[PDB]
Amino acid sequence: KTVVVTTILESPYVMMKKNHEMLEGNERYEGYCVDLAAEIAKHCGFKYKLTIVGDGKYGARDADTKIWNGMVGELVYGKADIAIAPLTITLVREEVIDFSKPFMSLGISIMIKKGTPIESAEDLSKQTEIAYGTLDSGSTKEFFRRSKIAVFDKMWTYMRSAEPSVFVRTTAEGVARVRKSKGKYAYLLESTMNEYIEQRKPCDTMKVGGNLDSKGYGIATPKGSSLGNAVNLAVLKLNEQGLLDKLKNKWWYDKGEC
Ligand SMILES: Cc1onc(O)c1C[C@H](N)C(=O)O
Ligand SMILES: [Zn+2]
Repeated sequence: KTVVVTTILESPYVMMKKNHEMLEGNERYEGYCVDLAAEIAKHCGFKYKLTIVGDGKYGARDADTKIWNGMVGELVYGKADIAIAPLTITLVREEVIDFSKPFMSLGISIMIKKGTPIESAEDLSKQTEIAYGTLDSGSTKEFFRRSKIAVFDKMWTYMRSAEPSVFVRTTAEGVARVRKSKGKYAYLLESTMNEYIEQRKPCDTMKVGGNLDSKGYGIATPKGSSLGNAVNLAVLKLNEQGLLDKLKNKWWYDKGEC
């Protein structure tokens, strides 16, 4: 009956409202994905319940365990009916779950502390004083692990062996590390997140260089779900009406602190 939506606490997609302890259910959250979930549900005609993914991950398959974690896992093992989050459409994920056409276009980018002498991925690969890493259990880490292009392969070789670990559990952890490391740590994350953080106080970070790739976020459902068709049509309809652009402007720039 009520559609269980799995999502992740990642600003500005899903965040706890200031007054959340005094609110119930869906009303406890706010953000781009909260606004989008309400719209997808209206257009598809279903009631839903937002739930935060238990392990706080996007989703990756464990080598040997072979078990999918994160939001992807919630869909794969039937714990959730749909995932509405900044979840990247990738080949390994699409082999186990279905994705709508993209609701947001983005690419991996570099985040630096203002003043850091780095202008590109090539710059990072060619040096060692400035450490750099990515988020764990996601599409960004897999991009570097599977890349056959020289610069990225060199970056992966360094990242996989760096000590202490250059990988972080959450985006907020990556941003804090950039902010606290005096220019000695750069963070590789999706352009969407980079652009968002660039507009938040203390306004000390910035996106440098172009995107390393081009991809998109999709609304995900278990393979063969009855919801897939309507959800994809809803995403296409909402993008064409300008809603997705209005939502990005609202959560990224209208509320910008810089
Ligand atoms: C958001 C975000 O920003 N940088 C990232 O790697 C991610 C996670 C990425 N969207 C995923 O699906 O794994
Ligand atoms: Zn609508």
